[PDB]
This record gives sequence, C-alpha cells and structure tokens, in this order.
Amino acid sequence: SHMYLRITNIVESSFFTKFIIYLIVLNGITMGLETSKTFMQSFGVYTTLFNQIVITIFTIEIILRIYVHRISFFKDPWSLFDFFVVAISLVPTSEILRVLRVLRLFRLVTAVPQMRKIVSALISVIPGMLSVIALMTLFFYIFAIMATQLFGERFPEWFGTLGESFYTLFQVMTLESWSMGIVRPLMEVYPYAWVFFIPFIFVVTFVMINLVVAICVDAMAIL
Amino acid sequence: SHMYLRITNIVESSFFTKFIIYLIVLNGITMGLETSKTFMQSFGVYTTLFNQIVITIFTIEIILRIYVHRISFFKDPWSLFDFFVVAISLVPTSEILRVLRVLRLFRLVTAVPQMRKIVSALISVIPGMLSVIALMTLFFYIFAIMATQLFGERFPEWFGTLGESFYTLFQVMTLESWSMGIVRPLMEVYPYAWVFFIPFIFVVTFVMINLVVAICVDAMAIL
Amino acid sequence: SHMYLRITNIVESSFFTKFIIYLIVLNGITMGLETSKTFMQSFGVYTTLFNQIVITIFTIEIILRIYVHRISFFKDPWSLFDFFVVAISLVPTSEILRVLRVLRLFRLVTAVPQMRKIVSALISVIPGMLSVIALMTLFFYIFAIMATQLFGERFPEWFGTLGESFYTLFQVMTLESWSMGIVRPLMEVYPYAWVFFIPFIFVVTFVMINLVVAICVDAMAIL
Amino acid sequence: SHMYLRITNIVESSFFTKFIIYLIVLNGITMGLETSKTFMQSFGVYTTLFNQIVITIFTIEIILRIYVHRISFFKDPWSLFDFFVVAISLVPTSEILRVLRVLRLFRLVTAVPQMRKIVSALISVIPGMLSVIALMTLFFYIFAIMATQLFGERFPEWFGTLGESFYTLFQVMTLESWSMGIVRPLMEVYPYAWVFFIPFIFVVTFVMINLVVAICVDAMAIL
Repeated sequence: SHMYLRITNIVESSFFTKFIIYLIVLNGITMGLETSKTFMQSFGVYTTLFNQIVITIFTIEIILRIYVHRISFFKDPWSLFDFFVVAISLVPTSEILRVLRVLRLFRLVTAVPQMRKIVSALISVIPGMLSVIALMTLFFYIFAIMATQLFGERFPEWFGTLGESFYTLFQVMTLESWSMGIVRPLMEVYPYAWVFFIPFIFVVTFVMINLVVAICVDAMAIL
Repeated sequence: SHMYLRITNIVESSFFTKFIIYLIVLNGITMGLETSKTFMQSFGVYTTLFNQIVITIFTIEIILRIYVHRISFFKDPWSLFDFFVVAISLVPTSEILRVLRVLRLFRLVTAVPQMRKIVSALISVIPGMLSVIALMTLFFYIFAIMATQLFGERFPEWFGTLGESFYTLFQVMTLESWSMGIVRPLMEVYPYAWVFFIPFIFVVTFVMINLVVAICVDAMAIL
Repeated sequence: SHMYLRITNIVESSFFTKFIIYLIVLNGITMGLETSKTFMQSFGVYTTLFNQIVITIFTIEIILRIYVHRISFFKDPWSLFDFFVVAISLVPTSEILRVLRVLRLFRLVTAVPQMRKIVSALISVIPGMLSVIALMTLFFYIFAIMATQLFGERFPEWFGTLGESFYTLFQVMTLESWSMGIVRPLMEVYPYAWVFFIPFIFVVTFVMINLVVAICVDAMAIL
Repeated sequence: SHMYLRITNIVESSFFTKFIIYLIVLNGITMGLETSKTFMQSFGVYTTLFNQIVITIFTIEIILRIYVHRISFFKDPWSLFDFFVVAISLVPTSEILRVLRVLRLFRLVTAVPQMRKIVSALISVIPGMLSVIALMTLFFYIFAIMATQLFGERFPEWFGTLGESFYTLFQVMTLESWSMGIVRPLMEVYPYAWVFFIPFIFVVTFVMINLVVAICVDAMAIL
C-alpha cells in the first residue's frame, strides 16, 4: 500500500478533477464542431486524434479510479455511468454507438457536484411515483389493445399494431393534433370514436397532473 | 354453516388471490397477442379456448365470492366492478362487447391493493369538484348553443349541431388547432369570431386550472 | 307599507325562488331544442310563445324584486346581471341580441347559491392579479407594435395590423402552431425571427404561470 | 452645491415624475398610431416631430438624473435601462434600431413603482434556477448534436445544423406538432426515431415542470 497511496493523492487531487473537467468542456466544444461539415473537411484529422486522445485519458482515469476505490467504485452510480460512457466510446465505429459517444458530455453533470444535487433530487423522487406510472402504463396497454382492434383495420398507420396504438395514444395524451389530426378523421368512419378518446383524455391528462404534482413536491421538499 | 366455512377458507386464501392474479397477467399478455394477425392465424384456437377457460374460472370465483360475502359483496365497488366485467365477457360475440372484454385487465387494479389506494384517492377527490364540473358543463352548454346558431349554417362540420359545437368547444379548450384550424377559418366569414373564442379560452382554460389545483391538492392531502 | 309586506312574502318565498329556477331549467332545455331545425319546423310556435311567456314572468319577477329591494337591488351584482339579461332579451330581433338571449341561462348560477360561491371566489381573486395583467398587456402591446412593423409588410394576415399582431401573439402565447404555422414560415424571409419569438415565449408563457399560480392560490385560500 | 440643490428639487419632483409618465403614455399611444399607414400618410410629420421632441425631453431627463444621482445612477438597473433605451433611440435610422425604439415604452414599468415590484420579484427568482437552466441547456446541446448527425442528412430543414436541431428540439419541448409534424415524418425513414424523442419529451417536459414550480414558489414567497 505504498504506490497505492501515491495514485490516491493524484486521483483525489483538485488538479486532477479540474483537469478532467477541462477536457470534458473542450471535448464538448469539439463534438459540436464535428457538426460543421465545413469545419470537418479541414480539421477532421486534428479532431479525430483529439477524440482518440481524450478517450485514452478518460480510460486511464477510470482505471486509476478503480484502483483507488476498488469495490466502492461500482457501488457509485456516478462512476458506473462514467464507466459505461467510456466503454461505449471505446468500441470502434464498426454504427449508432458512434453517436452515443456524445453521452460522455453528461460527465459534466457527474464531474460537477453543483449538478449532481439536481439530478439526484429528481431521480430519488421517481420510486415514489413508480406506482402511478404502472397505473398509466396498464391504462395505456388496455386502451392500446382496444384501439388496435377498434380502428386498426381502417387506420393502420395510427392503430394497425399495438405499438402503433401505443404511439398514437401517447400523442393524444400530449394533446398534439388529437382532434384535427386523429379523432376527426376517425369520426368520418366511426362517428362515436369520441366516446373512446374524450374519456381517455380526461383520465390520462388528469392522472398526469397528479403524477406531475407528486413528483414536483417530493423534489421541492427534498431540496 | 359447515361447507360455508370451507369455501370461505378457500376464497380468503393467499393462494386463491395469487392464483387469480396469475391468470389476469396471463390473460393480459394473451389479449395483447390476439393483436397480432400473424400470431392469431396460428394460435387462435389455443387462445380462444384459454379465453373460454379463464372466464369460467373467473365466473366460479365470483360465485364463490358471493356465497362467502353475501350482501357485503354488492356493497363493495371493487367487487361490483369485477362482477360487471365478467358479465360483459359472458355475453357472446353476437359486437363491441367483444372489445369491452379487455376491461377485465383492470381487475389487476382491483386484485392488487397497492393499486386500489391510488384509484380510490382519485375517485374520492371527485365529489368535491362536482360543483365546478357543473359550472363548466353549464358554460359549455350556453356557448355550444350560441356557436351552433352563430356559425353552424356556414360551418356545419364544427358547429352544425349542439353536439358538434360541444365537440369543437372541447377541442378549443384543449387549445388544439384552435386558431389555425378553427378561428382563423371562421374569421374569413365572421371577422369578430375572436370576441367569442378568446373570452371562452380565458374563462375555461383558467377555470380548468382551478379544477386542476383543487383535485390535485385533495388527493395530495388524502395521501 | 301594507301591500309591500305582501309582495315581500311572495318574493322572499321558497316557492317563488324554486318556481323561477324551474323555468330557467325548462327554458334551458327549450333553448337547446331550438337548435334542431327538425324540431323547430314542427314546434317553433309552441317554443316562441313559451319564450315570450318566460320572459314576461322574468320581467314581472325583476319588477317585484325591485319594489321589495329598492336601491339595495342595484347594489347587488347578481341582480344587476339578472336585470341586464332580461333587458337584452326584451329588445326584439330587430340581430346578435337574439343570440345573447341565451345568456339568461347563467341565471342558474345566480339563482343557485351553491354556484355563486364558486363564481364569487373566482371573481374576487382577479383584482389582486390586475397588476400582472397590465404587465402582460403592456408586453403584448410593445411586441404587437414591433411585429407589425417587423413582419406585416410581407405577412399581412398575421401581422399587417396592430390587432392582427395582437391576435397572432396571443396564438403564439397559447403555443398553438407557433413554429410550424408561424415562425418557420417567417424564417424563410426573416431568418432571425426566432430571436423575437423565443424570448417572447419564455417571458409570456412563464409570466402566465405566475399569473396562474397567484390566481389559483387566492381562490384556494378563500375557500 | 447651490444649483445642484435646485435641479435636485426639480428631478425629485412629483410633477417631474408625473410629467415623464404623461409623455410615456402619450408616446405609447403615438407609437401605435404610427402602425396605421392611413394615419401616417396624413400625420407622419406631426408624429415624427413629436418623436424627436419626446426623445430630447427624455435626454434632458437622463442628464439631470445623472447630475443629481452621480455614480448611484449607474448602480441602479432601472436607470441603466432608461439610459440604454434612449441611447438606442438616439442613434438615427441609418435599420432594426428604428424598431427597438419602442422598447422605451417599458419605461412605464420603470417609472411606475407598482410595476417594478412585479418585475423585480420575477428577476430575483431567476438566479436560483440558473442551475436547472444549465442542466437543460446541456441536455439540449447533447441532444442537438445527436439529432444533427442522426437525422440532418435526410432532414436538413429540421436537423441539418446544430442551431436547426436546437430550434426543432425547442419546438418538440413545447410539444407543438411534435408527432404529426416531425416524428411521424422521421419514422418513414428512421422507424426507431421515437426511441430518441419520447425520452427527450419525458425528461425535458418534466424537468421544465420542476423549473416551473421552483420559479413559481420563490416569487410567491418573496411577495
């Protein structure tokens, strides 16, 4: 436990932490410049090396963190996250993982404590509401089944499939185009379709308000 | 009261209750597979028998529950529900009742106590707001009448009928396409239509917020 | 003050009040049947006489109420209302007043005390918020002027006039079609229009939430 | 400090303040009449001189305020504002500044204390939420980058550029046309696009509710 104390004083360093945060902001700026095709045509090599650099440094960092923290590291969600977001980035382009790499910019939430407080407030609120979520999901499922067989033969895009009915009922819940776009069309064939979707909007768009209030009191009380 | 005590120990059984819940989840999965026309073409018989099985078991269950609970059974809303949702399912396809059968999946709310607490909180909130509901319904009715005769001759789809005006005013209340889709069209013929619908949106979409707050405090206080 | 005590015991009667309420509900049903052109072609005379009857009875009622209550009658808003809604109905069809007659169905709010409590709660909340209203109205006016001259030459339907800009900014505030319908079109000519409407949506749709909370706490505290 | 006390009694005058407010309301009315092309063709000269008058008086006023208040003037935000909104108006039409001149009507908020209380309540709430804002902005940025490269090749108008993806994600957050207008189109090419936008709507449209509650409690508690 001689060298172990040496890398512990490096890992626990105020410089080390600040150095990591400096790269995250740098890489975040860089990942937004990779958006410009103009910029990329002239600096893709400069950037792709910088991308391969920052990921090695982030890999060294994780390995150090593991030696210093041992099994306590995997008890930490913020570290588990940091782990999975460099592992994703470690797998080569051989093609959607190339896009998930930008999730590493969320380390700026992990690495910055002022941010963790907010996320953790929000995430801890959720298990209390897990029961209302299962009510609405059961409610969606019961109605998604009904709508599939109530309107999916004549309206396949919106209701031809359980998942399609799930998606459309979600859209109705957000109220987006629910009447002009969906229910008025359905009423040219099924004049009583409003007996299905008006009760659905009452229940769901009012249960949601409770789910809203509940979540947004627990977080208020915690902080 | 000798055999009565025997079926009471069966009905009140932890196994019995758990056995019923196991079927509900099974049937719920099954009722979602009946959505796939692919799956149905190959397993419709397997499923339709399973449907006829689960409904007999649910019928036996209700009859037992009635012998055990006698008139206390019909004093129980959760049991009245369970009753009406197997009766609906008992009537054959001879054709919308075939769809209402899936309402039996809501027994998963009845059979699971962790769920009843949430529903019952919500339902008990409602009688307090019944007075605001009757205000808005009177408000809709007074304005539905006005709009029918104010714009139903030139705009029959939206306002040609009391019920059509009711439906459109409900759509305006949710604010969906209210201007681009309804009021701007009306203003090509009736340039002052906004004197009707802007006050309607103020009142209704602000009374609704009160109805929202009221309901979503009573439920918060009850729990 | 001999006959005065006689009509006071009639006006203050539980029968009298209940008799008036009976007509309001009757007339309300009748005013909804006048919506059906089918019904009207066969019963217009029956109804139009019934309309002329109920309005005479309502006129007698108001005159009695005035003799009994004298100047206290005009100190009462609920009576002032009842007054103006039979006066409107008194003016003949010689043509929008024919439609405002249905406002008499709001006497069902006046005549029923269980309803007055709710309305009066809401109306008393308003003077406290009158200051935030004047902020938003000043805000609309300042931006309605800007948008008229910022986009009314190339977009006359939405912004060619102060009032047209007022109407469109109100639509943007409700968020209805604000991007697909208005700002994306504007950005084909004015690529920076989003510098105008995104700050406008922030401020207004967030001030509104305060105006919402304020109103919907005062009413909650009053009741 | 002899003449200094003279202009201090003028600046601090109840007449002086009231005289300034009288012009603001006058100019505000006038700036709305400059909207009418009819009115302008006949009274542009009358108005443009009145505009050049009011701005000189407002300039004299600011100079007096500076002599009286010295460095305390620039410590005052309400005065800094008044300063910058006459300076903007001082620069000639030589062309968007011609439109920003109407921002001087906001002096009616500055000059009227009943209004400052409301604005200042709102503005002081904001620094507490500055941390949640930076979360959502980081969240937008991470997703704006993803969407640009996830859909900007086949959907350039909505996602071809970081800023375009920023604008569209803002539109999705307000929920305007999010499904009919954006995600359903995307799903004709990218059938799993809903795996991107449904989680985005959950997080953002629920974090926003917290940002809403937080802001609209601080302001409620302050007042």
